[PDB]
Amino acid sequence: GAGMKAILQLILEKRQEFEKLPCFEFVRDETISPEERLILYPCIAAFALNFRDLNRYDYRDDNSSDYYQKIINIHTQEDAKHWEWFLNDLELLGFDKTMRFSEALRFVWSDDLLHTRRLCHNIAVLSHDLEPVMKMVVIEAMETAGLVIFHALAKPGESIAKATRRKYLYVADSHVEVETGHTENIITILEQTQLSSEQEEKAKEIVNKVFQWSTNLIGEFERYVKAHRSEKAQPTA
Amino acid sequence: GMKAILQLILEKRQEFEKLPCFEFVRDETISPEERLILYPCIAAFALNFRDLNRYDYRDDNSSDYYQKIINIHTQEDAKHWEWFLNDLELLGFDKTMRFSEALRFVWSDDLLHTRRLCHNIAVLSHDLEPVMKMVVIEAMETAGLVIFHALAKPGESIAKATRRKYLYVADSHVEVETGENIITILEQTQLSSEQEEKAKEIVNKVFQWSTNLIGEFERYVKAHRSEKAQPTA
Ligand SMILES: N[C@@H](Cc1c[nH]c2ccccc12)C(=O)O
Ligand SMILES: N[C@@H](Cc1c[nH]c2ccccc12)C(=O)O
Ligand SMILES: [Fe+2]
Ligand SMILES: [Fe+2]
Ligand code: NI
Ligand code: NI
Ligand code: NI
Ligand code: NI
Ligand code: NI
Repeated sequence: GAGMKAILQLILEKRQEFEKLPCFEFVRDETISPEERLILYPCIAAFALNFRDLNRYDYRDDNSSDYYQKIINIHTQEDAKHWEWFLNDLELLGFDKTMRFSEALRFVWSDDLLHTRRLCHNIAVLSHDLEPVMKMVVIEAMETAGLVIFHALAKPGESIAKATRRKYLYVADSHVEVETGHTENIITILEQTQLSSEQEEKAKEIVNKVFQWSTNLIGEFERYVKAHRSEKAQPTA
Repeated sequence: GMKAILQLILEKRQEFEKLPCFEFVRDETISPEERLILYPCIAAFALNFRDLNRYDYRDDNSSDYYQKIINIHTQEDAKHWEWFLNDLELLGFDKTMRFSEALRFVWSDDLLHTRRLCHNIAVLSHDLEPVMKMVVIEAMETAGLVIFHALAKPGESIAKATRRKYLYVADSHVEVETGENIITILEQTQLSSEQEEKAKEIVNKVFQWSTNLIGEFERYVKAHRSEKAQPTA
């Protein structure tokens, strides 16, 4: 229908806005050392394990016989493994520092990482009463934002991986490629689905919110970078 | 109506109070440092509870009478996370560790129910009218008073033995938590049939999620029997 085609087109329009945010200009700027462009990496601590939990406990319904939910379960199973990759690159980048337990807690629950820490919370709340087809729209919008972020972060990440001869897993092309997926992708199923008028309206609200919340997270990354521009990652060769 | 909902909260409290974790915590034949082995588990909850109170309960864009008094109470409850960080240091649990060891601790599969308690309350609360939010908050505060009445027993024993001011596992926390109140307003309120059935669901959920957290605290103590508090004189 024109319903589903309007939804997928809205995700494209939001993606095109989202790709142009200042953070991503900065992350992509090869005239700044990759070490300085990845100074935002530790901020991901407020999101990456929350995302694991979103996939394990909010998206997944192991019991459902529903066609759409079974496809979600398969995809979420894989997407919930990426937090280990985050902790891998956290160490390689020199950001796995020894600190007091309270300093780690005060960092994650920083007022400067509120939108970062609440992105998966907001998605869980949006998703609580959605039928599987509508969760698929949530996941497609959220994955579209994710691919923009990690396509950008993989640029300095692959520069450091090549130079230090270390295998990066999270800020790395392998993450982008595995995430994109190539049994069927959600975007294939969505292209074969028609939405009611209510569903079409709910899908608009979903795409708008997922992109607004993702932009709020990126906003906090930009302000963290501004506060740390004299600092850099310290990868070991 | 309400009377039935206030009576279920007291029934749930009397059941909750009997959990094996609370018998362990109140056992004065066990050193208080051993009974507060569970204290660092509170890291997965205390700052989430701050956020629940700042962001999920509170609505700074409402004019409703019930929502106004909620906002007031959530203001005070949102300050106790600093007391948690105070007592963490006093008990010798503010350990130097890798950032990743802190993250792997809070996001432990053994603290799933502890970490998801506030999340579960936010999902439960997000579409509730304010009177029903008051029911969530009253049940939650009833469960919290059982826990902190028990924790303050070994807390105040260490506080006196070491002459340090404890703030979280301490009588002062139990006293300000308790001290117009929400219960006053609920006693004077008439629940429709539909609100009555939902208030029942809220009170059952708040106490089941709280029991699940307490279960994880008990399993933690058994899996870390060495890692007793190390307060200093
Ligand atoms: N790929 C990310 C998850 C992710 C999906 N969508 C996002 C949007 C914003 C930030 C992160 C994400 C990870 O493995 O952790
Ligand atoms: N008083 C607790 C909060 C609390 C209320 N109800 C609870 C139930 C379980 C655990 C904690 C709580 C604090 O300041 O952190
Ligand atoms: Fe990922
Ligand atoms: Fe409290
Ligand atoms: Ni996938
Ligand atoms: Ni392939
Ligand atoms: Ni109060
Ligand atoms: Ni809702
Ligand atoms: Ni352990």
